[PDB]
Amino acid sequence: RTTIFSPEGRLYQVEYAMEAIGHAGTCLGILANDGVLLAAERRNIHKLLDEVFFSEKIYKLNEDMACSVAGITSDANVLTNELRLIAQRYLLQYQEPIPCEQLVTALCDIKQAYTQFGGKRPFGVSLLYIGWDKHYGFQLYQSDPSGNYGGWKATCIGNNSAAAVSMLKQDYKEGEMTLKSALALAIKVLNKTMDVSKLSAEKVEIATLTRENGKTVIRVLKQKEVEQLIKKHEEEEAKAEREK
Amino acid sequence: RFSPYVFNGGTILAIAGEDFAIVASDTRLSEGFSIHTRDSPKCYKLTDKTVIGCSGFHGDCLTLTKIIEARLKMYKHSNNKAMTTGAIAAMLSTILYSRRFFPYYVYNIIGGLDEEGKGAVYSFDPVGSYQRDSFKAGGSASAMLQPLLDNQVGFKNMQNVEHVPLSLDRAMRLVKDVFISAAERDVYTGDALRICIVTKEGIREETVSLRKD
Amino acid sequence: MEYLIGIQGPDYVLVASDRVAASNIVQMKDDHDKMFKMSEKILLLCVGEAGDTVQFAEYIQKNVQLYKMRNGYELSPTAAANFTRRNLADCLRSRTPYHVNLLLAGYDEHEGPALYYMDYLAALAKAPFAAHGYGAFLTLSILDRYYTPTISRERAVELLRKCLEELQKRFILNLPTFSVRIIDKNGIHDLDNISFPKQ
Amino acid sequence: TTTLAFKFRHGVIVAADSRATAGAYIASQTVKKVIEINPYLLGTMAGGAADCSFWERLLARQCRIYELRNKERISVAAASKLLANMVYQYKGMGLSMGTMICGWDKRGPGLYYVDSEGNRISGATFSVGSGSVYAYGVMDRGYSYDLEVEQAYDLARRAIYQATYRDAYSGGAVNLYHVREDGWIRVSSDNVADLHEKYSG
Amino acid sequence: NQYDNDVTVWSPQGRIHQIEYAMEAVKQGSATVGLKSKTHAVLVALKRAQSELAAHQKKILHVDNHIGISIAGLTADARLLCNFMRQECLDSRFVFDRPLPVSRLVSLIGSKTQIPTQRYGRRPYGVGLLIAGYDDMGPHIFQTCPSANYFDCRAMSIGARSQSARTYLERHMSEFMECNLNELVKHGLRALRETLPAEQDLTTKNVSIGIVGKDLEFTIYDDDDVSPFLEGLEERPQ
Amino acid sequence: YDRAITVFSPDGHLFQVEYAQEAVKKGSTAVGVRGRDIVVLGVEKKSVAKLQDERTVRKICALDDNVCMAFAGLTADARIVINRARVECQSHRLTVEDPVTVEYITRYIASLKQRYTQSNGRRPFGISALIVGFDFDGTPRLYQTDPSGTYHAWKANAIGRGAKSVREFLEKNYTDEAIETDDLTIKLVIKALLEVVQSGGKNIELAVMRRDQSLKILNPEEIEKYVAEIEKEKEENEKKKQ
Amino acid sequence: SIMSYNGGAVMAMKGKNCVAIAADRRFGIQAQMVTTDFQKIFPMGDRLYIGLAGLATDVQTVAQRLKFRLNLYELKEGRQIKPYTLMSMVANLLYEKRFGPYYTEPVIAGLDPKTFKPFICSLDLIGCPMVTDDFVVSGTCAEQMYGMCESLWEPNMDPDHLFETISQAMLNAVDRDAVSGMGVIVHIIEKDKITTRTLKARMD
Amino acid sequence: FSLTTFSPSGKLVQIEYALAAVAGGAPSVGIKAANGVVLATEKKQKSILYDERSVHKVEPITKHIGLVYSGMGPDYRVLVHRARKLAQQYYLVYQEPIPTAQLVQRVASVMQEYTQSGGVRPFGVSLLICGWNEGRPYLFQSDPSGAYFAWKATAMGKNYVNGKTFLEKRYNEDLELEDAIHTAILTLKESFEGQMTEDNIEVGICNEAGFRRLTPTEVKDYLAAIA
Amino acid sequence: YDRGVNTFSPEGRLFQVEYAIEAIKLGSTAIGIQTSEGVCLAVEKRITSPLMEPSSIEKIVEIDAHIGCAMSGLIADAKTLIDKARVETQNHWFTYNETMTVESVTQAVSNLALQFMSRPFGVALLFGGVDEKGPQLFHMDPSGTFVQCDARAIGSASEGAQSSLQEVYHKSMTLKEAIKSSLIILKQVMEEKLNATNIELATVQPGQNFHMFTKEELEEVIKDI
Repeated sequence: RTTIFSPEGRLYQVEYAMEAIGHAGTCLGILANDGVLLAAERRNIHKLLDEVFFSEKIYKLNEDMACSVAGITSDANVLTNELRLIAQRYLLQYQEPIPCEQLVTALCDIKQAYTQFGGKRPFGVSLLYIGWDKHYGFQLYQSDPSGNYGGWKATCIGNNSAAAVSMLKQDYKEGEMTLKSALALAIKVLNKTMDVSKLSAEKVEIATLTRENGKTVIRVLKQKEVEQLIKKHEEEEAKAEREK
Repeated sequence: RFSPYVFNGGTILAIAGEDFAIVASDTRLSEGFSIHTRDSPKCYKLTDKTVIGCSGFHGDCLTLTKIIEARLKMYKHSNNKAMTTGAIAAMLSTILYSRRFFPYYVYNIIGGLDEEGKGAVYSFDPVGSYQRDSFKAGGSASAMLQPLLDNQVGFKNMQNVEHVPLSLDRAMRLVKDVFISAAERDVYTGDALRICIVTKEGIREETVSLRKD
Repeated sequence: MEYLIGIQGPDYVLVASDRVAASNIVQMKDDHDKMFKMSEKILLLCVGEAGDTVQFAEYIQKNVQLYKMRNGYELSPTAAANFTRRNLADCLRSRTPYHVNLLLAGYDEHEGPALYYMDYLAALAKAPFAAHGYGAFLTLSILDRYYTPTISRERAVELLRKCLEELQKRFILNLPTFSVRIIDKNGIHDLDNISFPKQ
Repeated sequence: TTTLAFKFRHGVIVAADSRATAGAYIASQTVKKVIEINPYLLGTMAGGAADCSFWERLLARQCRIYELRNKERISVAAASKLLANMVYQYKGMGLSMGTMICGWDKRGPGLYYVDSEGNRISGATFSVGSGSVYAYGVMDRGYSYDLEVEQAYDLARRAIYQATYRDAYSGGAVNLYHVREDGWIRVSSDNVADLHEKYSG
Repeated sequence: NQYDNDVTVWSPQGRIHQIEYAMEAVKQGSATVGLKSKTHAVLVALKRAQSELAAHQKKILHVDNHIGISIAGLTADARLLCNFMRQECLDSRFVFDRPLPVSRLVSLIGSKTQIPTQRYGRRPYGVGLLIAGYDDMGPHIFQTCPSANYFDCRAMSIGARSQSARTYLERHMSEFMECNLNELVKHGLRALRETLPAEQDLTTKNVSIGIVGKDLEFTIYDDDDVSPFLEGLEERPQ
Repeated sequence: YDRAITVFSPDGHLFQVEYAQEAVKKGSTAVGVRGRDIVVLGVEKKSVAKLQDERTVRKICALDDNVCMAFAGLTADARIVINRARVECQSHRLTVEDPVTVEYITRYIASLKQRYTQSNGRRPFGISALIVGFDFDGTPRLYQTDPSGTYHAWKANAIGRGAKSVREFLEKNYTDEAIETDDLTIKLVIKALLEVVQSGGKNIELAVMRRDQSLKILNPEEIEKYVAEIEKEKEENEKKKQ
Repeated sequence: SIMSYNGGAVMAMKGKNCVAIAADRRFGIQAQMVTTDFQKIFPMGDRLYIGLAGLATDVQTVAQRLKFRLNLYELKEGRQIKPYTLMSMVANLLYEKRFGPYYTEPVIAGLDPKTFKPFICSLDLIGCPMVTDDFVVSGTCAEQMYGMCESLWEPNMDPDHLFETISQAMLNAVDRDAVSGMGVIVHIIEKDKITTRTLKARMD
Repeated sequence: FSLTTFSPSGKLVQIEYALAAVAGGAPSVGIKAANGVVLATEKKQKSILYDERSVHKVEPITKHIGLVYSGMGPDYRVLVHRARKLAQQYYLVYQEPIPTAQLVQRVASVMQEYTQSGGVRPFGVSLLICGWNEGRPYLFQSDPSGAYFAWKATAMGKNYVNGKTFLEKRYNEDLELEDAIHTAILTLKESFEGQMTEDNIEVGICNEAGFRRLTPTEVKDYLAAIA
Repeated sequence: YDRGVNTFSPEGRLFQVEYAIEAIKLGSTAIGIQTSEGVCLAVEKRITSPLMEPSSIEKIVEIDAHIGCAMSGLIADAKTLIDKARVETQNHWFTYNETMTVESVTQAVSNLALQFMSRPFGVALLFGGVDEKGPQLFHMDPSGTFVQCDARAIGSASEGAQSSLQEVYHKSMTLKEAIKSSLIILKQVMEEKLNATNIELATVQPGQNFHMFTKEELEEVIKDI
């Protein structure tokens, strides 16, 4: 149980909830100067699945924020409603959008209380948050099931996160990262990590966050808009095989 | 419509001395222009050293004394001693402010002995503001008794006088003289005069008749 | 009754207030201050019932400073105004309603100066100038007469002085001395007090 | 009722009547309207005597616990705001209190007026009761922060005397106190009939 | 063996062992004796000290002007039940202005202590009481048990080594009725003495007495007020 | 009587309270030194990861103008304790207009932690806190709080991985001489943090408070200067004079 | 009266494939004007607006608490709101205070975001909707605006004429109400554009 | 055993065992044609005494939403009631009939309420929720975990794998509501251990006109491999 | 039977309550002595580092101007019970306007131990003060059992200290002599050099309030040892 320490000062339910995320789909984020994006993989791959929704794993929380999740999905549907309530409570209280760190603190204060108060299970969900505010600009955060958030410039959660992290360490070009550069890196990291090869456009989900005339924008790239990103990858690594 | 109060008459008096304390009262109980009974004393013995008088609405007079009697036993259980006059007074001050927004319509006078044998008289309002005094009157004729006590005990507006301390035999005659006169002008002051004297030897009682008109 | 006055300019917000607390007929204090410093670039001036003013204003300043502690940066004046107006309005149909008339003044690096008027019914409105009390009826005509949006600090203080001379002439109460304070990009500054040698 | 208090060079003076009244009848003329809250704090009584006494005894109960928990004597401002926030939770229910809190702390001589309505003001001169307006005049023409101690005593005594002369619900004795850095000290208890002789001829 | 760790569990033989174990906590306290004549009721206890240089534990408690108890078992249960009794008697004087009978108090005590025997999350009261009182039906001596049961008694002793006192009382019951107070107290003291070793004897320090009667409120005699009652005891050999 | 419940042991121990201190023996080292008009604490850094914004790894956290705080142990429990202390720092100015003192809020935090050792269904806060600050009368203060709800006052202390080795350092070194100026009070903390550090200087973060100033976190441009001064004063004394 | 403590005036009027909405710009206590740029029309989406006349506290409170619900709605939902449904949301919001009522009488005007047919509605302070097909009014000058819209309104009106109609009604109505005026603002909303105008009005 | 407990692998075991109770219930088919949705299931009795016109595995929630399940009928009758209440709450607030996706969300919330406390077991049912909103058909699949999936066709219960491969090899778009019923009955005929009668199955369809449970006559019509 | 406070042993015992007693011997030792001139309290501090300010180790405290406490055991239990005693002593003043006796403070503080909070308090306390009945010393135990004592020692070396007090104690002593005896006993149960920071000492006389000794007054008795 979660209200019990180990002799070595450990909390093993909090570690098992964190081990319950590698079973979930891979989701990464990439920060840039022009914007910030997310990239999830759709393990819901089947000939009879419909895909009615706008997006299955990218959830919009505010006019200036979205999130992606990995882990237990019921827990995600709980936390995504709580996030949307926190944002609107801040708006009602101040009539200004909530910054992209107060929301993460507010959700992590909920996640911390489940590791501490008797008969309830820690949320087996990690999250990534992308958003804009008038204090620090474009941001990217990463929550854990223990109630620990951290700011990042590029991170990955879920299956094969430790490999995408090593790739981003070896290909991120801080200070010179546009949004086309970030998507070109995403299509690479998400192809050198997926078990199913060739990276079908049906098997991914991408969202970009940008600004236009003092308004925030959160779009979702369509199928044909991602086919181009894929086609401009095998060409790129076919040229890195020409020089034999 | 239903008003929860009614004035049942009553008059009470207390005088303190260096080795004694008196608490007196009439015995008439009234209701408007009628008379309920002519044997209903307003004095109640609490301890061997302490006596209380109660005047006003009679239901509160009955409730409050029972509350006091139930608190004395709890004090004795917890502290293994009987209470003092000042402790009872300070406790009653809180019991009365417990009802600050629905008060006990009761005019109270405590009379007993200090912790070195001297007299002690504590007079209360219906909401618990208390005041140690040498003599105090309370009830319907309170406006009639206190001037003569101010004169014949405090020696006020009297020059070149012997400021003699009040002995018990003088105090008792004085106490009888004031009710004999309050029964002539106040219509609530009635049939008998109960007097409870407190001394180091114990507590006595005396009944003296008044006019039944 | 008590008097507040506020004036907004292109790069500043001037505010004043009387320094009088009063029992039935006598003045109990002449060194009184009705301003409450919420932040380095926000003020709150409050008038109303005796206890509601200090309780309400202390609550708001603590809940505004707690923002700075938790988050590391200030609240805007537009956000503090709506926090104040949300807490004044939740309490209105309750068992503890605050009867308080107040101004709010501040400066932000992005939006510039701001002045907000509020009534005891929690209706927020930003204006270029504003007043409270029975002196408003006299001193709002002078502001409408002589105020311009490009008014400078030195002329703003002269307009204020005229507004208070009109109180000393016509107003049925004394109001002998006044606090004066100004806000700008460099914070709050306690200007010299506009007094009147009545006695 | 009539009370007054002013703070000057050598601390705070406190004076008061001794009369209680229920309409036209004079119930008591030996009332102690200055409440010894602690050995280092003083109160006054004006309005509800039962309200003044109860809530200031409750204030004492918290001041002592403060001193025990923290091993430091409370301030005058803190002692005043305790009482104010306590009597603000009964606003409109019908309490009547007007009382000054007097004392010396690390900031200096302190004087604070607290009302059941919710006022809480710091000042150098205050008077409360029906006879307050008759004391304000004398105490205003006769004030100076550089007063001497006996002069301050005389001022307080004569202001209470002149207030008792006019007001009907004010009389009896004049009980005068003096707040210092070594605590407070009771000075006098002077009948108004005595001072009548000396201040007439 | 394994129907013992809870009071809500029966055994295959129809027994609750936690209650039987709570009854064993009365045998850990010092011995008390209770007895009654037709006019008076007496409790005599033997007090026990923790360190030699301390005061003896108080064994007899005042409940009202006509009821008093002597306790053997856990101190905390006794302190809770005494405060229950005191308020139940004050509640009777407040309403009816009469003293509460003793049968109607011990019935309430049983009704109170029956709950921990049946609901889980509460411990059975591991204290036994001997209750001496006087009402409109004469003197009474009541035993109260951790099993939520209670008995009306001519006399009784409870605590460690109380079978000796019980054996003594069982063969002198025919005298207690017409005994005066001195003889009754002496029978109690002798029954108590029968619980000691032959080494020890009764002393002012380790004897408390409680008496109630028609013209006598419940009084307690502890240290030097006991020496009248000790004078008269035959110096027993062994 | 063994692990897994806060009941007791035959020896008279509560092991779930010791196992929480064992979590405080697992975080990063955090030291604190009390001077006359400067008070300095420093905390080891958390091994940055080449793609992380370190603006959010705040180990040192202010509670009011006069009081500050540094913690070791669980990172999330720290945030709740710090917010619940920040609230009380303002509720204390509401209840009485005076500001707060260091012992008041230390006592409050310790009571909050004590409250979580009383019930099952509540887990103790797995942190300690060095709570340094100022007062009226300008008396510098330093306290240390453990999960069990115990608080003491210290001239200098340490918490985390390596506190058992920094305590010996400060035992051998802390005197009235090393608190002559502010620059000597800071060099002591630098040398103490060096005893567990990466032999760097970029793995250090120090803050200071004066009777006048508010909290002031240092930049590496001064940390490097202090560390170079300390490296020079040790190249000259320990080596070039022995 | 209550709602006359602050004043106000709101009107809505349909055309053919368009709709209008108008309000005065004054904020004042009983008889004193404080501010002349007070908001009383609030957007609730593109091609959908709402207007509020009554007690200003309740205006701001209702607008904020409705934007709360609308944002949560269109987040859970994946679609912008229809006017018929905003009407019922407001009705529920107001009937929740059936004995603590907000002192407002809203006016809604919009176009359905698929077929773009116009909609206009009115509600009372406890939420009885009123879906007319000509015009709706709420405020202190309700009779004066009924009298103008009854006489000037025509069934089919292009925006150039609808603007003139809804302006000449509002101006001549608020010019006979003492606590309404100090400016008039108008919104015209079509499938392709939203036009917004402030008008030359009396400031007495 | 316990439900508020993770395994070291990071699995919730009682949820996995509640899905095993779904995997052993009667089969249920679901197909989403272009102009409708079909729901079909096996309603077979243990004797000739059971009156089959008294209980229903196909139930309506509204005029335009309907249900089937695989697993436990007692658990089904709770979620039927809850869904019927939630639809009416939505109507009471908005005066619009609830969309088929919001009901699935609010019902998975109910299924998730029973996954987080101790002293409660999850539901032993999965659902298939058909609808017709905004001129488009819908079909979802709610699970005891609190998770839902939108399908074009699927099968739950006994032999839910071969019954799904059959649909993968024998289902496409450009169908209509009558070509899909034949396919659903053919997908049920795989597991039918006996002669399929009009009373051994139960069928419900949704379309522009709304949801309707077919009658035994209509079942016997298409049971002849007709349409 | 060992774990849980709602479980009786076959012999009718509560082992958790006894293990709460055993938590007192893990605390340093304290001594209290009655005398007709007053009461004394004397304790060891057990400083673990020279860096900690030993004045932050509250092992003797003021409950009121006429009652002082000395404790041994868990710190949290002690904080709770000391706050209880302080609050009760002032509620008594508020109601009755007099000083609570040491017996009644002890009685009221022991009533919290009678509450299964879910755990017995792991702390014993000595209460020294002056009443109408003169100087009084009391001892409270985790079982809520309290009794008047003439001399008592609690804590780690309570056995040897008690086995010495029974010899050096008589009911005729003075306070200066009892203070000397207490420190002589304290000297013998310490493997650290007795000094004016390793101990506290307090007294409560009739005509004087609670008074914790200073370094000067302490060294001026350490010298005559």
